[PDB]
Amino acid sequence: LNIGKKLYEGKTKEVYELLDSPGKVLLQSKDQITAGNAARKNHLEGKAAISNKITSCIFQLLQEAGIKTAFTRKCGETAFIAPQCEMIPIEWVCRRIATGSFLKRNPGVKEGYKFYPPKVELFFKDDANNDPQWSEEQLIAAKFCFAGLLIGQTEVDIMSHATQAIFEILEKSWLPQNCTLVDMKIEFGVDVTTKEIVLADVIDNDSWRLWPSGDRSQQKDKQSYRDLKEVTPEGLQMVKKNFEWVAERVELLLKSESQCRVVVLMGSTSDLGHCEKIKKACGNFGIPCELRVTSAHKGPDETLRIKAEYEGDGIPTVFVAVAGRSNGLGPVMSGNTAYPVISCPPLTPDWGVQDVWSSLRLPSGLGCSTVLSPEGSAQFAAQIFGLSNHLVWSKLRASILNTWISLKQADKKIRECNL
Amino acid sequence: LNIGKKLYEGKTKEVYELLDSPGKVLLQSKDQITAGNAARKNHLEGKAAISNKITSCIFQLLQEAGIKTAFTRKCGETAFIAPQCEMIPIEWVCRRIATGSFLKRNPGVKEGYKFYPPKVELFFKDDANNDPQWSEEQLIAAKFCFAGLLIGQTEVDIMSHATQAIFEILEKSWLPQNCTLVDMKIEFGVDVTTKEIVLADVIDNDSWRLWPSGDRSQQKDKQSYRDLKEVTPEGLQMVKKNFEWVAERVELLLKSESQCRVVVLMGSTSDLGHCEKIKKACGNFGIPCELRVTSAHKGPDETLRIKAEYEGDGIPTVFVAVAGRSNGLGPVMSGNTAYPVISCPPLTPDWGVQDVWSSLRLPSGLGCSTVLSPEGSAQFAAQIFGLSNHLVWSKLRASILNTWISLKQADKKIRECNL
Ligand SMILES: Nc1c(C(=O)N[C@@H](CC(=O)O)C(=O)O)ncn1[C@@H]1O[C@H](COP(=O)(O)O)[C@@H](O)[C@H]1O
Ligand SMILES: Nc1c(C(=O)N[C@@H](CC(=O)O)C(=O)O)ncn1[C@@H]1O[C@H](COP(=O)(O)O)[C@@H](O)[C@H]1O
Ligand SMILES: Nc1c(C(=O)O)ncn1[C@@H]1O[C@H](COP(=O)(O)O)[C@@H](O)[C@H]1O
Ligand SMILES: Nc1c(C(=O)O)ncn1[C@@H]1O[C@H](COP(=O)(O)O)[C@@H](O)[C@H]1O
Repeated sequence: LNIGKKLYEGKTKEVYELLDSPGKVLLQSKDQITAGNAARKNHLEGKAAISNKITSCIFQLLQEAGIKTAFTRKCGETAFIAPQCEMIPIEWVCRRIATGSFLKRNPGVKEGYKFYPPKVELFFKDDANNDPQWSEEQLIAAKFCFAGLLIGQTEVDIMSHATQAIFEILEKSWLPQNCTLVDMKIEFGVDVTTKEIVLADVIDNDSWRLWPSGDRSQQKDKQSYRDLKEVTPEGLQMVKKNFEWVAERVELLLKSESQCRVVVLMGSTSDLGHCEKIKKACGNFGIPCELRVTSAHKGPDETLRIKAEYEGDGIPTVFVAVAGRSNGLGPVMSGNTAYPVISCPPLTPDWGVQDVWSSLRLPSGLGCSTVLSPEGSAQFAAQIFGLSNHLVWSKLRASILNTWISLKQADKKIRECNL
Repeated sequence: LNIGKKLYEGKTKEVYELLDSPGKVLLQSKDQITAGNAARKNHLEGKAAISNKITSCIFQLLQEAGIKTAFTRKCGETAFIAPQCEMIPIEWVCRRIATGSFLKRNPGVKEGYKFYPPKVELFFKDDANNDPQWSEEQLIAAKFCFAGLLIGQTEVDIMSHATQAIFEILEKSWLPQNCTLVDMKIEFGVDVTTKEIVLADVIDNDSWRLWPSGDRSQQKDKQSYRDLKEVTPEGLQMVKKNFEWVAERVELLLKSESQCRVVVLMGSTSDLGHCEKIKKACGNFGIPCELRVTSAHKGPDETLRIKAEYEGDGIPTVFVAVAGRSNGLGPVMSGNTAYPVISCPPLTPDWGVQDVWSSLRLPSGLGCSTVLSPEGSAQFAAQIFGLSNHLVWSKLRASILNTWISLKQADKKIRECNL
């Protein structure tokens, strides 16, 4: 592990070059806590390890969801390796609940006002003037350029949208711990190699407000330190316990709270290719997916026996019925299970206009849905599992963001042919 | 004209009761100009008449577009009659071009930054503290109640949307005079009788920034007075000329700059009812609409002769072809005029699925469009005329607003069944 020159030095972390690794850096956390732009600063033993653990869990969580993030791997108790970025000097805040500086800048608004959707604000990084709020108009007018990327309307719109998606994913991920994510701050950078804007710096207990059971008086974040009238060593021990409480629970955000399974039932092996597309698409959402062959018309006894094997082992299941021509498979399955059934018929333009009505017009007492896209049927099945599984939900949420970013990037490209 | 007690008294106008007229008031303008919350104040002869003329033209313009507005009629040189309202103490600003206080509150943004869509801001009315900017969150938290209407999320969303629509309509209306509407301020009230939020107070030369040829140095609005280092009587005469310049041109916003006509051609008198719906709908947009009877199949010589009568008199024309069954009327018309042709076939569920393809799949060199809704065909024809006629455009723009407000009101009603 061949460390090079000190590239940047902050109040709680240092970034070093790696002579062994082109375009990667090491972020070393420090045993230091700070607040405000006066002399609130303190040595706190174990803080480097707590900070590094939290940002390492959180970045792994966001990266595995599909959020583009400056994170390679954890690297000992107190550092992590990241792709080298040029930092954008903006603090991006997202709020679910109005507290803190939102109340100061908006007198009359009360503690607890809820933002639907979550509110995004920008602060320019400058300690000298205590990080003043900026409009999007101010950020665009600054004509910032980092690793050769000019930060214009498109880039500002992307960091704004991503800030909201990242908040939403962290908010959903803390929920199973009975913790309310109130707000957070993040920073983005331009990856010097890819030129992509990515989540960067760190996310740790300085980055957010976390209320157990949504109770402010139980705050576990750095606000406990900000709020001390006087820093005593008894005060610093409470703040340390709060950091430890977060650190003891953060790894559980990477844990699945619910098992998920899709079972694709096909009436014929000639539909196998259509079924492989559903299975592959389920893999993108981290949902195990099984293929089976059964015909409602030639083997209805066996259809019900197979159904029962999946009903009976306790694993929450979505069935996808793939039957061409007169689809009896979705209907018979739909009528005989309390679990959801999705018909995804392998329609073609020859007879598809005729065949689809066998999936759509069903007798009463049948919940059976229809999704024509095979990738769509997996996505629908993911949306069902996302109601009870934060990891699936997070991949769906990040996927909304990434698709939207792709449109922005494609419109930016085509906009050039208009000059 | 039986005047009653003085109800409110401001710096430039007074509101009186009308003993003869329940729920109506008289707004009397004054020969007074003011700026800021120090001693910039001056008698200016003819200002009452200039102010009253401008707000009377502008309110007539907005009201005839379909913007809900506290305006009954002009009432002498220096007053106008209005429905009685309880004023909402918010200054609603809309901007196309960043200047003025937008530059002070956003250092770094340059004179001339364009807002797409136009930017809406709120300022709380309070002279003591110089009208501080409010967030929507602050306005909602104030829980203001006027004529019994609680001002919540829905009401704030309506005033915000209406502010933008009113700006857009004034902006479009000034364009034919080569004047750039840069920004404006308006106020809304709750009509004490209807309980509807309506545009109120006044719109005059104090209300906006108007740049001839988009040149700031040619400003014709009250900014000319705000900007004087020292008020001299030579300075006040320039400001008076600027007010007179606006007053001499404002009546021209009520003038049509282009003639518009729809001609509905029907193959049979059995389709007349369908044609009456198009004609009535054209009336809603102030577009004259003629009905004619001609068959492409039984009288194609006559179809072309009628076409030529409308092509030949100089009046810009949209043709609507109404032919049931195999529509030959739209095609033959489309092929023989440079003017737009819209097929609006009187489809019914009996044979409509079969009949529509005769309007849709045309030989090359035919521009002919299809609009199934008869009210839709008039609206499409209005959208075409709105490219060259600000009065039509303004009715279409106000109609977007009003329809959106109707949805907000219907969602507010149905939301009650969920409690
Ligand atoms: N990370 C930071 C910072 C921050 O960088 N603070 C330093 C001060 C400084 O470095 O200048 C400190 O006092 O901790 N301030 C707020 N937040 C977070 O951002 C969201 C907004 O908080 P608000 O704007 O309401 O203070 C909440 O989640 C804070 O934890
Ligand atoms: N009507 C007013 C007022 C206004 O009420 N002003 C008074 C002062 C006062 O009464 O407190 C005056 O100085 O004229 N200030 C701005 N505007 C208009 O609102 C938009 C925003 O202007 P900005 O906020 O940039 O000054 C532009 O069109 C101004 O003409
Ligand atoms: N096509 C089927 C099947 C089946 O295929 O099992 N069972 C009932 N149906 C038909 O659906 C309509 C609605 O019937 P219900 O909603 O009362 O079951 C009827 O015409 C029935 O014969
Ligand atoms: N249906 C009509 C008429 C007409 O009705 O006058 N004129 C040409 N067509 C047909 O449209 C197709 C496209 O032809 P063009 O686009 O080259 O006119 C052809 O098959 C033609 O016979």
